[PDB]
Amino acid sequence: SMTKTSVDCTMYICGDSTECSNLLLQYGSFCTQLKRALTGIAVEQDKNT
Amino acid sequence: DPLSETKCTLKSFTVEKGIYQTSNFRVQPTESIVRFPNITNLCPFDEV
Repeated sequence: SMTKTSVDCTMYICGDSTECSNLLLQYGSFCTQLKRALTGIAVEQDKNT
Repeated sequence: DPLSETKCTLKSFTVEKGIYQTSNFRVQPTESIVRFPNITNLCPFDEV
Protein backbone atom coordinates (compact mmCIF):
# COMPACT_ATOMS: atom_id res chain seq x y z
CA SER A 1 0.00 0.00 0.00
CA MET A 2 1.00 3.64 -0.34
CA THR A 3 0.25 6.82 1.55
CA LYS A 4 -3.51 7.31 1.84
CA THR A 5 -3.84 10.89 0.67
CA SER A 6 -6.71 13.30 0.03
CA VAL A 7 -6.93 16.76 -1.54
CA ASP A 8 -9.22 19.76 -1.07
CA CYS A 9 -9.54 21.77 -4.28
CA THR A 10 -11.20 24.81 -2.73
CA MET A 11 -8.24 25.18 -0.38
CA TYR A 12 -5.41 24.01 -2.63
CA ILE A 13 -6.07 26.05 -5.77
CA CYS A 14 -6.82 29.09 -3.60
CA GLY A 15 -6.65 29.49 0.16
CA ASP A 16 -8.35 32.39 1.92
CA SER A 17 -9.52 33.60 -1.50
CA THR A 18 -13.28 33.30 -2.00
CA GLU A 19 -13.41 34.72 -5.53
CA CYS A 20 -11.62 31.57 -6.68
CA SER A 21 -14.56 29.61 -5.29
CA ASN A 22 -16.90 31.23 -7.82
CA LEU A 23 -14.27 31.13 -10.58
CA LEU A 24 -13.71 27.40 -9.96
CA LEU A 25 -17.39 26.42 -9.79
CA GLN A 26 -17.87 27.57 -13.38
CA TYR A 27 -14.97 25.30 -14.41
CA GLY A 28 -17.18 22.35 -13.65
CA SER A 29 -16.95 18.98 -11.93
CA PHE A 30 -13.21 18.37 -12.28
CA CYS A 31 -12.81 18.45 -8.50
CA THR A 32 -15.61 15.96 -7.95
CA GLN A 33 -13.66 13.67 -10.28
CA LEU A 34 -10.47 14.35 -8.32
CA LYS A 35 -12.06 13.63 -4.94
CA ARG A 36 -13.71 10.47 -6.26
CA ALA A 37 -10.42 9.26 -7.75
CA LEU A 38 -8.44 9.92 -4.57
CA THR A 39 -11.12 8.29 -2.40
CA GLY A 40 -11.02 5.29 -4.71
CA ILE A 41 -7.25 5.13 -4.30
CA ALA A 42 -7.57 5.34 -0.50
CA VAL A 43 -10.20 2.60 -0.32
CA GLU A 44 -8.02 0.59 -2.68
CA GLN A 45 -5.08 0.88 -0.28
CA ASP A 46 -7.25 -0.31 2.60
CA LYS A 47 -8.41 -3.23 0.46
CA ASN A 48 -4.81 -4.00 -0.53
CA THR A 49 -3.74 -4.34 3.09
CA ASP B 1 -28.62 18.37 8.64
CA PRO B 2 -25.60 16.19 7.80
CA LEU B 3 -27.77 13.35 6.49
CA SER B 4 -29.35 15.67 3.94
CA GLU B 5 -25.89 16.84 2.88
CA THR B 6 -25.03 13.17 2.34
CA LYS B 7 -28.22 12.71 0.31
CA CYS B 8 -27.37 15.71 -1.86
CA THR B 9 -23.76 14.64 -2.42
CA LEU B 10 -24.95 11.15 -3.37
CA LYS B 11 -27.97 12.49 -5.32
CA SER B 12 -30.03 9.65 -3.84
CA PHE B 13 -32.81 9.82 -1.28
CA THR B 14 -31.62 6.54 0.27
CA VAL B 15 -27.99 6.35 1.38
CA GLU B 16 -26.46 2.96 2.07
CA LYS B 17 -24.53 2.08 5.21
CA GLY B 18 -21.07 3.60 5.15
CA ILE B 19 -19.03 6.77 5.51
CA TYR B 20 -19.34 9.52 2.90
CA GLN B 21 -17.20 12.65 2.69
CA THR B 22 -19.69 15.50 2.28
CA SER B 23 -18.04 18.85 3.05
CA ASN B 24 -14.79 20.43 4.27
CA PHE B 25 -14.31 21.74 7.79
CA ARG B 26 -12.47 25.05 7.94
CA VAL B 27 -11.56 27.46 10.75
CA GLN B 28 -11.44 31.13 9.87
CA PRO B 29 -9.32 33.73 11.69
CA THR B 30 -11.17 35.25 14.62
CA GLU B 31 -8.84 38.24 15.06
CA SER B 32 -6.23 40.19 13.11
CA ILE B 33 -2.98 41.22 14.81
CA VAL B 34 -0.28 43.58 13.53
CA ARG B 35 3.13 43.91 15.17
CA PHE B 36 6.15 46.10 14.43
CA PRO B 37 9.53 46.70 16.12
CA ASN B 38 9.05 47.94 19.67
CA ILE B 39 12.17 50.09 20.00
CA THR B 40 11.43 53.69 19.03
CA ASN B 41 14.72 55.60 19.07
CA LEU B 42 13.17 59.04 19.49
CA CYS B 43 14.74 61.51 17.10
CA PRO B 44 16.04 64.64 18.91
CA PHE B 45 12.98 66.83 18.43
CA ASP B 46 12.64 67.33 22.19
CA GLU B 47 16.38 68.04 22.37
CA VAL B 48 16.15 70.99 19.97
